[PDB]
Amino acid sequence: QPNDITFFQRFQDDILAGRKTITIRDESESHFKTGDVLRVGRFEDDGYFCTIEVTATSTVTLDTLTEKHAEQENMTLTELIKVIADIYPGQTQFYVIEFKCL
Ligand SMILES: [Ca+2]
Repeated sequence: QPNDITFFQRFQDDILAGRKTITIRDESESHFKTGDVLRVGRFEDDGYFCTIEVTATSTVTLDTLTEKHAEQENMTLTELIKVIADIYPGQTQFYVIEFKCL
């Protein structure tokens, strides 16, 4: 059973505990959609750790990321923008995937 999506393992505990319920991705992962059931692995070792159900998707830009996006990331907004500047340098167009761990 291959993984459909991966996360940095520093997110694993937040996802399993339900503290992190969205992910913000670039055009590479814009194909996920409400109702998808996805096997999730760690980015570093591809260890499966959960199956998620996508509950909502939306587009977002750097300048329209909100406090509520940050809360759903278990982050402050300033922290979230810094994460995005590191993982998606120079990018401004993103896609929000909201999910629940099954
Ligand atoms: Ca940084």
